[PDB]
Amino acid sequence: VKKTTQLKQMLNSKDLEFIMEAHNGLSARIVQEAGFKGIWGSGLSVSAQLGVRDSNEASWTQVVEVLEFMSDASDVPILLDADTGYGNFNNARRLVRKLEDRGVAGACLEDKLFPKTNSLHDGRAQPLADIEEFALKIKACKDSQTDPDFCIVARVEAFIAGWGLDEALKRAEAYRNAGADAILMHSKKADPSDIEAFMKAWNNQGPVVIVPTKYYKTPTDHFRDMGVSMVIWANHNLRASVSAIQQTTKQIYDDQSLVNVEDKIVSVKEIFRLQRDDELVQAEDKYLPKN
Amino acid sequence: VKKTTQLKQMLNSKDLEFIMEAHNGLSARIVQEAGFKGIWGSGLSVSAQLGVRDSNEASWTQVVEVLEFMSDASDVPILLDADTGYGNFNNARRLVRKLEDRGVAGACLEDKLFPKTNSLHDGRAQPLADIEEFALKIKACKDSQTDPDFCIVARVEAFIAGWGLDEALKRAEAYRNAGADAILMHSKKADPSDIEAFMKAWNNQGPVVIVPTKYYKTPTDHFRDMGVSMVIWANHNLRASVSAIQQTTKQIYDDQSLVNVEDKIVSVKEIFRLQRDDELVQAEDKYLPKN
Amino acid sequence: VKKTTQLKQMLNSKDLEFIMEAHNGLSARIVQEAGFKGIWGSGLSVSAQLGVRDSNEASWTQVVEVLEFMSDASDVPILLDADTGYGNFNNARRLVRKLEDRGVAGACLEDKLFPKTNSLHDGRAQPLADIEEFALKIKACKDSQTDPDFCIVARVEAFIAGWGLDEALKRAEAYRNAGADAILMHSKKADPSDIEAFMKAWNNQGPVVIVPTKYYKTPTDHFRDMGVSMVIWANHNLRASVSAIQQTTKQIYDDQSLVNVEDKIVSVKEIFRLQRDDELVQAEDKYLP
Amino acid sequence: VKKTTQLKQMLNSKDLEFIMEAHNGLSARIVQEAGFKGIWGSGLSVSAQLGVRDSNEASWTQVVEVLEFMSDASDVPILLDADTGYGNFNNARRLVRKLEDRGVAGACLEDKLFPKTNSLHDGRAQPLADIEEFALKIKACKDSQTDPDFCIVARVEAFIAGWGLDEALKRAEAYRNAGADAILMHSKKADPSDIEAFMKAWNNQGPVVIVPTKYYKTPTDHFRDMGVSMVIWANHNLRASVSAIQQTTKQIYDDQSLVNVEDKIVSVKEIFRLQRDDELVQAEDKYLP
Ligand SMILES: O=C([O-])C(=O)[O-]
Ligand SMILES: O=C([O-])C(=O)[O-]
Ligand SMILES: O=C([O-])C(=O)[O-]
Ligand SMILES: O=C([O-])C(=O)[O-]
Ligand SMILES: [Mg+2]
Ligand SMILES: [Mg+2]
Ligand SMILES: [Mg+2]
Ligand SMILES: [Mg+2]
Repeated sequence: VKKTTQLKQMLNSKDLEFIMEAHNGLSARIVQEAGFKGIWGSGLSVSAQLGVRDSNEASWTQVVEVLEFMSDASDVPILLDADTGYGNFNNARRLVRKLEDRGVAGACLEDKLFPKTNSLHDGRAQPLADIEEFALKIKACKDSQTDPDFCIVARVEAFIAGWGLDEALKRAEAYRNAGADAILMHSKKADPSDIEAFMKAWNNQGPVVIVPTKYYKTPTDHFRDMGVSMVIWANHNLRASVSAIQQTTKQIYDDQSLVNVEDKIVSVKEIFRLQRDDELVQAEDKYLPKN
Repeated sequence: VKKTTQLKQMLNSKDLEFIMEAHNGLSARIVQEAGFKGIWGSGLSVSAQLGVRDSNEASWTQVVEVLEFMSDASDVPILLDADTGYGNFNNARRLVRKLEDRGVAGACLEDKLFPKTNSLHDGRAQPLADIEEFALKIKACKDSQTDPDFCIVARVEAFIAGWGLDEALKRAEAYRNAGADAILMHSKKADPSDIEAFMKAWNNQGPVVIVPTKYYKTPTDHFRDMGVSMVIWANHNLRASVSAIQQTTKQIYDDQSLVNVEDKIVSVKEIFRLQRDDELVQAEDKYLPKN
Repeated sequence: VKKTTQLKQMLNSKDLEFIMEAHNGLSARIVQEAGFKGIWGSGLSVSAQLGVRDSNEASWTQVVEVLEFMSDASDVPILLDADTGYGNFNNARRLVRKLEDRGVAGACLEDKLFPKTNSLHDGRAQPLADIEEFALKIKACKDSQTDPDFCIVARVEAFIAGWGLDEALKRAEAYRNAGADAILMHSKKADPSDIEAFMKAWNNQGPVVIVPTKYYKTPTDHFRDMGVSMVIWANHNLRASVSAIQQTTKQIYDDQSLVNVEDKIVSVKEIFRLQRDDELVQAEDKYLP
Repeated sequence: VKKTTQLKQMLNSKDLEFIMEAHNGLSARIVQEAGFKGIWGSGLSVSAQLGVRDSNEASWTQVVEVLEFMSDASDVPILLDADTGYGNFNNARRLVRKLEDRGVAGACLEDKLFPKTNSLHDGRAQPLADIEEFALKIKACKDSQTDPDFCIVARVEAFIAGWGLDEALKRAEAYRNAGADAILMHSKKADPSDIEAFMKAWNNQGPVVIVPTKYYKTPTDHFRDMGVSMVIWANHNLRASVSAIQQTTKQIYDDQSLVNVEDKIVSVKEIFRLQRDDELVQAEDKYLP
């Protein structure tokens, strides 16, 4: 069934669902083959892989293109981390159109200003979007959809910006009232206190998504206990990939030889396998003169 | 000094030089920080990361764009693996122009047909380009350069295609006579016999580059002994990166928790560090109203 | 209604249908407003507007992005002139999937080699693709489409390459048998004799498309009499735009004033209307708090 | 000679210089052939030709790729109309580095918010950027260029936004002090009174650029008398091209024939000449074995 429908069911299941980050077509295929039911198109990981910062440096179409290759390499839905929507309601609704066309399942937008600053920094400025304004941006995206199953997740940055539960709840309520398919409540505390607080006051008004990067020590069953609908593992493949490349590059640099890595890395045939080279081999058998 | 000049010196040093593969801006930065003096813009790794095959599926401008992000993230030269030049002499000379503009240091072109098939496959067809034709393609690229230090490496695929030393030498001689900055002699044997054979007959007519992926057991000092000018570690960061992502994704998938990977992967701050987030922090200090 | 279907109906209709060249989003929208039921995404015109040659210099993705903007600005189908398919069957089938996703209604592939040379050149070598290979490339595109109505037009360049009816017919038959939704029979003659001979020998095996650029004085009812399914007006909007820009630029350059061009060009409000600025105005009243 | 230098000489010259709007590689090459010494990479015209609005819908990289093709097709400098810089100082400085790499000679940034609205609209809100912030954005672009001759033009939208000379002058002075190579003072009046008043109060602090679109009946020598350094013909080639396409399409649509357009548009050989096909012919004799 449609990737959009797959993601919507997930956001709406009372069951706790999990999406894993991917940041390129290769990693999207890997996450798929692992069994994950959804993919998180991480804004940080996509910017990082390109070698730029997570501050809207690469253009929205450069992001979308990375996402197109990812969509093509995967059968499970991708929820794009669309930052603040790359501009106003009009830039956001144009983004949704391009997203739908590429097979991307949903877009997550955070209530800050363009260009944004990664939520994980401390001390940095985290100005928030006006509430009525942001809600209308959420509504324009929903209003503008062609496929009714496409998802719009509204990310509340109130705790991240030093505001309280009061603000967090007003904005979550507003975004939900504007048609958001789920609310992503964010927090950068090493514990889940902001989340516990929010979930308690929310009174299960709608599905809630969380990103436990900072409070990763919290047992997952606690999230189930709170009634969270989905958890996003945000940037670990990007992070694992950097450890590997630094370790590998240093070893080859030091040895001036491949002997100490050849057996610690996937083979060339595994690469060809993940690129689905065999399919092409079938196709050439069928579409090229035998002689 | 120019990245082009840096690469040219390397190809011309009698000293054995080493370039390491990178396939995105993040990995190009990592290879740089490791001490490598050059980067191999692997056609396989760039296609693989995008989730496609190494058969000219992504367009040449999609490849060039990945390469632009890589160039921007690095101070050392990048030698692009330009497949067969993405078409005829005209498609190749247009490519050189775009390459020079992006700060890419050189392009390597192999003597096969567009679209190509990865040299590492066995049994697959590996038709070779006509010799006079290919040589003229090499000359048009050199002829068409603006920066005289830009490098054109001619990759001979004769051994790869099942031909002998005789063919390999005629084509190497032709490509060198056409102005190539070095000849990349290829082989997929688990030993360096084709290379030993070629080096013996070449009589050090010009610089020779090799890719020891398949005969990786050969001691590097043997290459020095043969008078090889450069060695290319072709696809190991891509390969290390896939092992890491598969391992990481499987662990999180199984645990439904981050506990068993958080300490096995680079931190978020290391990510911010490789994106040079601090530079931006300086810049905002300088270009944004304090209040 | 659906673009691929609209284009497939036109190729299959008994009546002579017409599509007009557009080369950017603006020209596609003008073509639609004029009433044309389809657009020819001219390779010559897309390459020319970019300032490059009709020699596969711009990549296939740069062509596809121009086409995406064109598709976004129109409701009628666009038939892309996809040269030789930008490489082999695999390059063609990847292109078909991207075109379907961007809303393009079909692709037209010609039986020459990558990179190609424009058909209108006199004396330029026009090496033809092997018949079997090209027919397998057509079948590949057909086998790979996900919209059953997406069309694939196979263009025969035999007459263009200096060959005869024999070659042209063998080629057209192979491609049709491969599954082409229509055959584009090409000729650079100032008369329609190559087309007449082909139409006679064809026995109406399937829909035929033609491009009267060089034999334009031929009365259009004659094409109808021949059973021709579609005519393409191939590069006239591009050519008209160059005349217009060349004139306006010269005028302003000479006068160092706009007084003599201001009354001869459309108003800025017309540009806004063509850009659909009123739709933004309506969205802004809903969504700008 | 070098494009950035050529553009910097024009801004600094005492004489009234002129640049003409181009919106794609083809129009840039025509503009150059006409003799113009520089090109205005119009935001309105680039967006319009794509079929989208002048509201930062196309991304900044899509605009930059149109500009790259334009730059590749011309020897004279292009001044890009870069709207508000496509975001904050960081988005502007990244854009400057890409423009330098693609051969673009300079950027023109206006003191409004991202995403912007075209200045010519009547009644549309035109919220201005904070003076200090915008001045720091200009300084950032200046601090970040690697070619010292690359130009940065700061556009003052005060009059456009409904403000007075006071606001317009404070803004122009801040930006100039920030390092702008020239100030573009804008007005949508049918007369040049806003420009006259500004020029009087300016005391020739630095080069001023103007865009006479709405006050075009003003005699050009009057701008010279005012000490104006450069005039931009902002959207006339785009507007001329729409008139031409609209006419040609209608004609062909009505006639279902090319006989009445064939004699009114440039030849296919002219398109080849503009594409520089003869250069390919010369390369093919050297390099095609
Ligand atoms: O960018 C990301 O991964 C995020 O915001 O979670
Ligand atoms: O693509 C590659 O890495 C190669 O050819 O070595
Ligand atoms: O490019 C074109 O317009 C053609 O081939 O007809
Ligand atoms: O977009 C344009 O042409 C302008 O602002 O002048
Ligand atoms: Mg993010
Ligand atoms: Mg390769
Ligand atoms: Mg064509
Ligand atoms: Mg503008």
